Amino acid sequence: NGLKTMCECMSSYLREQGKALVSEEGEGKNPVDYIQGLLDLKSRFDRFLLESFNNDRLFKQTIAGDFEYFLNLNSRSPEYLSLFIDDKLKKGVKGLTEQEVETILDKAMVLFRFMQEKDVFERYYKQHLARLLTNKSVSDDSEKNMISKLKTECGCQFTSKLEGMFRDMSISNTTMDEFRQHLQATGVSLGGVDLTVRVLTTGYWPTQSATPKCNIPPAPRHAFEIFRRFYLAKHSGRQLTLQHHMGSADLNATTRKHILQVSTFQMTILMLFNNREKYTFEEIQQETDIPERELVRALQSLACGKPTQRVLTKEPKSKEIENGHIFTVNDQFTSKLHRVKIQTVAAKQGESKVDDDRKHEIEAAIVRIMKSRKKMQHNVLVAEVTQQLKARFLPSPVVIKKRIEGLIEREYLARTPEDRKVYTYVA
Amino acid sequence: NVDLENQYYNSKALKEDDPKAALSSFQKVLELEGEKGEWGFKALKQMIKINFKLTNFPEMMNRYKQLLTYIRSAVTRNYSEKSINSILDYISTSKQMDLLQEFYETTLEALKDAKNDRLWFKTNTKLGKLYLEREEYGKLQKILRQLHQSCQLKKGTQLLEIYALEIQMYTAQKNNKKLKALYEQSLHIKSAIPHPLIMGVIRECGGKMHLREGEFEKAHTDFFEAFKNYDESGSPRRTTCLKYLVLANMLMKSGINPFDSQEAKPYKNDPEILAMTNLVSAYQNNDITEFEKILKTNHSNIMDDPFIREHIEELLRNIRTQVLIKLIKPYTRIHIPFISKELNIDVADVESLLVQCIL
Amino acid sequence: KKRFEVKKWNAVALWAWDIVVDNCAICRNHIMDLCIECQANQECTVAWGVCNHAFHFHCISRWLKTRQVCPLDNREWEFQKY
Amino acid sequence: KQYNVDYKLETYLKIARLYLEDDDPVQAEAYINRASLLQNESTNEQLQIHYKVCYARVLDYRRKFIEAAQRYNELSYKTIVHESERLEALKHALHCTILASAGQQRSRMLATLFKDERCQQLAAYGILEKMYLDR
Ligand SMILES: [Zn+2]
Ligand SMILES: [Zn+2]
Ligand SMILES: [Zn+2]
Repeated sequence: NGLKTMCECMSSYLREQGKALVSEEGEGKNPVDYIQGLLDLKSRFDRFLLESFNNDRLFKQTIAGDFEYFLNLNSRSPEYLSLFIDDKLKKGVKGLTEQEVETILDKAMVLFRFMQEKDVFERYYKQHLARLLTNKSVSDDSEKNMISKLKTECGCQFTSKLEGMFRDMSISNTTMDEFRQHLQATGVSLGGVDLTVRVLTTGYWPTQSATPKCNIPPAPRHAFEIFRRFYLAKHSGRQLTLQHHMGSADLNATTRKHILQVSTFQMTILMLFNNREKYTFEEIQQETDIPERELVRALQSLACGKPTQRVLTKEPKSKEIENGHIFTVNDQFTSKLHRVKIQTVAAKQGESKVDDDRKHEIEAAIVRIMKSRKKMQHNVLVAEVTQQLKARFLPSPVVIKKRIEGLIEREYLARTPEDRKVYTYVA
Repeated sequence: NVDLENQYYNSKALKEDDPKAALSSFQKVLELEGEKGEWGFKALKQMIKINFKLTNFPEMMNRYKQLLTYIRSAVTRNYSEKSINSILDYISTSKQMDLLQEFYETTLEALKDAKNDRLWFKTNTKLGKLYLEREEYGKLQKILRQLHQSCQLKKGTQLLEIYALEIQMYTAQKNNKKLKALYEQSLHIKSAIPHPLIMGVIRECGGKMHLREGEFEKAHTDFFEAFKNYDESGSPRRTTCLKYLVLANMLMKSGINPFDSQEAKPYKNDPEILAMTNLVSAYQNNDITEFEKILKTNHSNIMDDPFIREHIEELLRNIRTQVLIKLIKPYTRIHIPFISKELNIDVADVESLLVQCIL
Repeated sequence: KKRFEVKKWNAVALWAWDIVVDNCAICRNHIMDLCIECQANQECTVAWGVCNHAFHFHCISRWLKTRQVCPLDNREWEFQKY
Repeated sequence: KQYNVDYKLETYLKIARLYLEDDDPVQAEAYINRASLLQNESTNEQLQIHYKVCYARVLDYRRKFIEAAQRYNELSYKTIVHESERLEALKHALHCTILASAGQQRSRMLATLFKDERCQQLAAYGILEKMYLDR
């Protein structure tokens, strides 16, 4: 009878808080602490909704409408949510209890529920899990639980391809166990080197590029050759195009023997350095098929800001090294640690016309959606729209699906889901 | 931590023997260790595995028990699970049954008083698989009952795992009715993240139940899903699933060559699948003589299974009916013996087929 | 005693089918044919699904006229990759 | 490593004609199918003409005659193709149309071949003339 004033005052407070916390301008603060503050304010509002109003339905729906009103202002929020999820799941030492983790995941899931456009959300999942490929450093079963609870309310395709991610990892480790058992049963001398092949799939995992063809040293080349021979057996019908962008390896170097950590390209560079000293940059580039664009990250990572370990340095000490900087091999024992690693390069290498094509795609989709009007029930329209075009991969049925999904906002194509029979027929 | 890694690697660098000198170094590492660091865990793993090569079982059990009490909260659960699996694989390759179950029940109790929902379940299911390997039934009833009580939805994976275990149990002793009940119960679940091997068994059981019951439509879908899941995982249960899929596609009035599907094209020249390849080349593009020759040339493979045998009488019948329908289209009045000649069967059976088709 | 010795290597592979497709299983002709109906009377393209099952457009269209499942896997068919 | 479209196409055509030299239809058909997959991005029209020639040849060699005759008739009208092998293709088309299975397609292609004035100069014209009127 007199609660209208309180409702209006709390709605105005929510409005001012939301316009303060959108902060489309004045950026510069740490994104992770910003997202932590977003979590804190959301949890504070949830606590206020639960403890005082006793989860009343009226207050629940009013706060939901409020959140929908002040939540659409920001755009690059799903990246922030994926970043927060990855950060929380990476370090499970603080809060190993599954209850707090699952309540955080429930908050994230309900927040994602009020939002749409999960395609960018899942491509950001792909980006974070690509750069899972390294050491696990996760909980695994928690990821399984959250993906199952997501699939319960999401459905198929994307959930099925994430299930494919997990199934691929598991079958890869079981195939590795099988290969180790085969090596133990039939002894091979070249199998003395440890092999941790982790084959992937191409239809579900993200693709980077065609990858270079960096040369393999003799012994690893023969080890991968025998692995290829084994894998062509058993189940056939597939090949293995070995990549070089990602990989973790170790090497014994010099004097106490120190164990160094290298990532693919550095291994081949050192192997080339071995057989003969006094090697210059052009000589290395001539017979290693070293990349061009991503070479920049590794070239400025092997020097120019190394830690106190100082494993390798070049005599042409300069910020830029164009063509003829001669490299030299040096002892440089320095640190007494026996597990010096260059993993820190991963902590700094991550930093730093489609117009006509997208115009043509949008125009084609729009003319297809208005022009066709042919008799369809649920799928033959998808057939005829791609029939009309002369060249393929231009249709891309996903755009037709999203167009017909967003086309239900008013009278046209607003037919009954329960019986999807009448669809304006031929009109 | 600086000297920690250096000392651990100095103790590791022996790599030719273990005269308690590396063990004393690991003990010193533990003495200088802080609060449950992964370096200490890997040092304990290394010394335990290197002293497996030097027998001394009682110290194995003692320090394995202390390691299990250590793993309660010291490192991410993936690392501990991987270490447990690796140590179980290492100790299983040398048999050593008695210490094997000693380790098994010590792990059971250690995970009972430690975290239970996510770690004890996986170890218990691994024990269930190992105990199925020994087919020592009766007590497995108690094991499955205690597992069912522990799990009991938002637990789809656990329920699917226990359903697969009990389905294997009930198909071990020909419990078709209970198998159907379990298949229905698993069908009630509509959300899970199965292992690539777990779902295959239940799909095979469901396909077998559908084939035996009489419906020959969902059987192909179930068998195809089972074969698709078996392609990635395992290998022993690959040829039989393909054979059963071929039989299912045989019984459902043909329709699309099963081997033309790209997921099974390479499995054509296998001798165990060449019979099915010839059978599908004969059934498609209707040919009585080729079908009869293929059936007769391979009695050993075909007429020996308890499932193909029961469905060759339903077969060898659709093909003749199709031949009769194709031949009867242009004519309007013919002789029965003329049909008998091409159909390769007596006149009485020709009349029986004709009366059945007319009715 | 080589200067450097490789001890571990975490290789990453990418498995793909040796034959992507060679037949439309409604007309027994390869995907670059006209799907027999267009061969007799003379445009014609291929179609794909989530199950990665390539067929002739006209064949899958005349299949979907009365049916709603993929001919091979016998599950719900929907268009993907034209 | 990928070399170029032209090299792969020419090697495929060479192996296809080598197969046809020793009447191996299945391997030639598989290689012409992969050429079918890879030909939609080709830029050289001479390679396309040779591809059409070998496609018609493999289709004729696969005991399928109506479509082979249609392909030969279509190829016989190429402007860049010289008149001599145009006449050769027309003769092959007539030989393929005559040796086929009776049907509506056979009669249609028969009438189409009869309409062309160049086929009058062809040697085996009396058989065509008798075939047209259904003797
Ligand atoms: Zn087709
Ligand atoms: Zn067509
Ligand atoms: Zn399909």
